[PDB]
Amino acid sequence: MRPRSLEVT
Amino acid sequence: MRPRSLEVT
Amino acid sequence: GAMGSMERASLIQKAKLAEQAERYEDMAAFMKGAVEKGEELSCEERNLLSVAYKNVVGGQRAAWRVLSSIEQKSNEEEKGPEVREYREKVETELQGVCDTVLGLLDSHLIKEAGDAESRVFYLKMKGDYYRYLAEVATGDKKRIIDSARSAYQEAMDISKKEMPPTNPIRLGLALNFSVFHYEIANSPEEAISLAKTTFDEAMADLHTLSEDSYKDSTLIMQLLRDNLTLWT
Amino acid sequence: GAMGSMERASLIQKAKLAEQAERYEDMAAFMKGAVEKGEELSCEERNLLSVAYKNVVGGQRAAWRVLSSIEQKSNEEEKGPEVREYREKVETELQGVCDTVLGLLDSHLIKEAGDAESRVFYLKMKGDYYRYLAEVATGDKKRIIDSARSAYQEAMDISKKEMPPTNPIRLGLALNFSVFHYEIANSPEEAISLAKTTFDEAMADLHTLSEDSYKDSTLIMQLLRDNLTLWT
Ligand SMILES: CC(=O)Nc1cccc(CN)c1
Ligand SMILES: CC(=O)Nc1cccc(CN)c1
Ligand SMILES: [Ca+2]
Ligand SMILES: [Ca+2]
Ligand SMILES: [Mg+2]
Ligand SMILES: [Mg+2]
Repeated sequence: MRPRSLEVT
Repeated sequence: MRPRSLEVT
Repeated sequence: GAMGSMERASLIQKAKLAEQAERYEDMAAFMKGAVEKGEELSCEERNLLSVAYKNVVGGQRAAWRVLSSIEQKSNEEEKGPEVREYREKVETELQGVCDTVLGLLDSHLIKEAGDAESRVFYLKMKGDYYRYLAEVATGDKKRIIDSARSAYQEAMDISKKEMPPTNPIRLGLALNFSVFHYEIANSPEEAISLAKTTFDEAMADLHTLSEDSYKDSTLIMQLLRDNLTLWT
Repeated sequence: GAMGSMERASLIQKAKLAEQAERYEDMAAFMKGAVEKGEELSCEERNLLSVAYKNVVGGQRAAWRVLSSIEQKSNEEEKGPEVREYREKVETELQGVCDTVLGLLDSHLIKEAGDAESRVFYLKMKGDYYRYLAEVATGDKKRIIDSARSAYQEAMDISKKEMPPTNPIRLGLALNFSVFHYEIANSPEEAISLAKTTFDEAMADLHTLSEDSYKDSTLIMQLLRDNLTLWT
């Protein structure tokens, strides 16, 4: 439903 | 390795 | 307290919202404010208090163990005081949360708990938070361990007199006292004996339970069985 | 600042320990103290700053969305002001974390960032934290959205001039600007066009990369593809 923003590691 | 204590919900 | 101005019922409502939001520090602060109103806690309110603080100290304990592991590995290339300092910071905050919970129990939840279901729950909590103190103690270590043992023992004595062997509070108490004996008191055989006796006495009383009570009791019995599998 | 007395190198060391311990509030406080020493940040230090604050605001945003959902459901039995009050509390703390990050960028990280890899990273962060403000804004909503757009646009203009189409910073910028257009600016077609152009231009430059660079770029391209699958 919500889109993916940058996923920070 | 570590044992299970009561798991609280 | 910063919660002095908030209604008791509004603090309980907000504790439930904080649990939905996974905001456990807020949930603990709300439930501390509710306890400080001075009224006894209902069953559901005792469960909110315990969920809030178990989640807060659970994060602290997990962090402490990662930092203690790094520190132990450092002390087997010199990197300065920073690992020790930061493990000490997290330790001091964990100790502070444990002292806060102990202080709520001592002022005045335990003394105003006359029913077995409240009194045993609070005395178990007293044992649990002394146990968490004992996990990080190196200096009064013996007196912290004895304080945990004494609270668990008084809870056990009331639970065996007043509750059936399947009662979930009595089961979770025995589970956590067995972990105390194994991990803190260096008594693995006491741990294994208490877990086995608790499991067996509960199994023989399951026939008395409704389907919903059966589910509550068997969930905790499975944790006893998982530890006995780990320990034997 | 409470970190004024700590060495820069000790704050960076403790930020890395806090990340291992999943202590993100501590990690953010350490990295704020490091930025306030006044020296520019290296690449790895910029990544520590971004991991710390993304995890802190990520928890706040998740909590805000649970509370906003409950509040919206309440306003469709009257339960009093408590849901609104507690959503407002979490909102104010989220706004405060966003203002803190924006203030670090404005005093003085952006103005002392001359290299494309630092300048684009900070301007993307400026857009991201205005975007998080815009998610909760109802009152200056238009000016917050324009501030996000303006920062993302300046980052995009530098990235297209100075970086290859596979550069992970340029890719993550375009990914987050496309989410801005879809979720905040009500521009789904701009979102889809920017994600498709970014993906296609990156795919045509993969041949230039090492195996490790290829892995970094393709990871982010997969997020562009996942959003285009969701959106089309
Ligand atoms: C929230 C919570 O503490 N629940 C719980 C459930 C079952 C047993 C016990 C302790 N005997 C506790
Ligand atoms: C920690 C962090 O922010 N990493 C990252 C990686 C790839 C891209 C971007 C933003 N363009 C950021
Ligand atoms: Ca009142
Ligand atoms: Ca210095
Ligand atoms: Mg033996
Ligand atoms: Mg169209």
